[PDB]
Amino acid sequence: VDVPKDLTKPVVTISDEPDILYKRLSVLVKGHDKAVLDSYEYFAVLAAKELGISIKVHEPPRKIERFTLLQSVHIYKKHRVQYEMRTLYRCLELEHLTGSTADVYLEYIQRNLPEGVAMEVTKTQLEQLPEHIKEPIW
Amino acid sequence: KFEEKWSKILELLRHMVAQKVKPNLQTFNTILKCLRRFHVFARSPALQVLREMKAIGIEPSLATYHHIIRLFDQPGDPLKRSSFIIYDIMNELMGKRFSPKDPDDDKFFQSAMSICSSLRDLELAYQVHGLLKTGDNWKFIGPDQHRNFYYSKFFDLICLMEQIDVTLKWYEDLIPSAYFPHSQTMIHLLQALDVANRLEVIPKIWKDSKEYGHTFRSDLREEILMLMA
Amino acid sequence: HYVDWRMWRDVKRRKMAYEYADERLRINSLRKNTILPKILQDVADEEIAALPRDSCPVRIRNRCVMTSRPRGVKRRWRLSRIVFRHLADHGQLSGIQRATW
Amino acid sequence: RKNIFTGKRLNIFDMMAVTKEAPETDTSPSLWDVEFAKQLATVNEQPLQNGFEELIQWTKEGKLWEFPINNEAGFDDDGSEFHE
Amino acid sequence: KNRAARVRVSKGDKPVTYEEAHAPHYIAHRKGWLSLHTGNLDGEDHAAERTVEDVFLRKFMWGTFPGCLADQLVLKRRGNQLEICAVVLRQLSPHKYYFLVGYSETLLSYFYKCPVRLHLQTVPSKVVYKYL
Ligand SMILES: [Mg+2]
Ligand SMILES: [Mg+2]
Repeated sequence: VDVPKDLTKPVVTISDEPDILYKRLSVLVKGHDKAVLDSYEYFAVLAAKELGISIKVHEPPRKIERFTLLQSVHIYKKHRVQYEMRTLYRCLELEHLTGSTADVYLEYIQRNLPEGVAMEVTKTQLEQLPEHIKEPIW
Repeated sequence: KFEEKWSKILELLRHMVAQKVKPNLQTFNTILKCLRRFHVFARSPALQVLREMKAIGIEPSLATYHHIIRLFDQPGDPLKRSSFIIYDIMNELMGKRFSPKDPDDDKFFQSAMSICSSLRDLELAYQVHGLLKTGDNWKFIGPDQHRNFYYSKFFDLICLMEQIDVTLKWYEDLIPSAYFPHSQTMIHLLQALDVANRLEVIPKIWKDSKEYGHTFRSDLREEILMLMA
Repeated sequence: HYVDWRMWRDVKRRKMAYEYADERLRINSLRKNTILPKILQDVADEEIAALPRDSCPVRIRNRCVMTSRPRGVKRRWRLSRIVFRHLADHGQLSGIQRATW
Repeated sequence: RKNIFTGKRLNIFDMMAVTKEAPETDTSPSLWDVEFAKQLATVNEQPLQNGFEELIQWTKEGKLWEFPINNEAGFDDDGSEFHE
Repeated sequence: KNRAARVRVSKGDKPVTYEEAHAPHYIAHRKGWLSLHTGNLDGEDHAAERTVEDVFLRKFMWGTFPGCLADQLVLKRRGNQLEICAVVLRQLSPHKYYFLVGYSETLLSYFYKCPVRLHLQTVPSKVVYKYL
């Protein structure tokens, strides 16, 4: 019964400047854990579908970094402890986005990026020829 | 006496106009706050001050109406004038989003709910609460002790004046998420359950009472046992 | 409050080297070319040699930040092999596990 | 059956059509004006209601990063141009 | 014989938690990591500064809540935020817990220049995984 009667919606103002056009966003995410990347992918794909974005997902090959250390504090060189760090990847490729749409989606998924997961977002921006290049001056 | 003080105040207002000084919202709010001393003599003058605000263009804030209802709401059984004021104020304030204008803006809702309990009008209380829930008006409820009083008066009026089925819905929403009940409000809820002949809930009320720090309240323990037996 | 006097000496070397880095870079540029006259390059040779010894970056040592061990340090974590293993074997380094393959 | 807003009013103050055309924005506020503006904040002050509100408060305070993440947020090289 | 982070069998009367009962070769098989950040991912920077911060935080919390911690901390980093998840005991009064949470969250935010939160989970007693 105790429900807010009216809700103040955040103000979004349509500007008079043309929006940016993104041909592609390549959202690569790195994580030590594969199950966490699977859950994040399900989140990001579901979010894209509900917002009308075209998303294609593929898994880049994992990278394992291995290094060796001495096992004992003193002498006993033959004995070593070997450690590794596994970096798993998931590449979420959006297409045909606009500056406003990209901003909203990126903020939403980046705020919900789980601990221990990094991101690299490559934004391809469609542009027009500069005015100077339209014709030669000489 | 009031008449002399009123003449003095009016003289300052005439000095203010003479010096080309335009009154702000606080100018009128202090007059109303000052007019609280002479409670029965300032009622009509206070209404004149409010009518002057609207004409000039100064928009009454929540503090302005807080002072008015406090002035008009003195310990009297009829509450005939108070009845008219609160109903008219609520009609004006319906669906109005407020912003902080006067330091006393936070004191309106507790005073409005207090009058609704005195008049024992549940429909008016729902209008007052409705105003609190519109937009961001919930932020004007005030400090903790204000919030507890507002909700104590509000829930005590629900239990008394509303069906038990709806009272239990309000009970679940407000407690513990909105406030922690006073031992007296559990007694009112028990009395509401009695009137409704729904005594299968009494064991639950005891469990909740123990969880809200009323395990060792003598008054509450005696009421439950008496009702059950 | 540094681990030992050796760490404290390296702390001072890193500080002095930072303070003199620009001056040392400018003078070395004068020396590391065949364009400028050799007479000028000889004066620059003396000037950089007269700078305080602890400004020379080659004197800095990458010691373990926790124990001051001068060798066996992993540069990515700046920790000695003994201290790194203590943290790794207790599961306190994000994403670092024992390697078996 | 009479509304409280309709009736006799005090006519001392004449109806002000408009407010002051230009306020003294250049003049700094006095201690009284600053202190009064702090009390207007107090009437609306409430405890954080949920997690989203905490994030909003930090964002306004500048404690939390602004999303989407920009790696040059708050750093400009003295507004220098590429040709410089 | 290997020694690293192994609780050694006794007469069957030593209670061990789930964390301390698993040797280092289980760190990605049966137990997880007590800290999650991006420093140690491929191509990521500042692993050293994240590590020093973790070592300090574990010592700060051990001395700030003396005798209260029932297991190891779980340090979480999301963007700018730092979240400390601590499993504490139900011996210290709640008033003292609230004081220490407000004190530690403020003191650590000013020290590491970031929003820091402390999430306490209370247990009646230390959770015993097995008796070694
Ligand atoms: Mg060297
Ligand atoms: Mg061996």
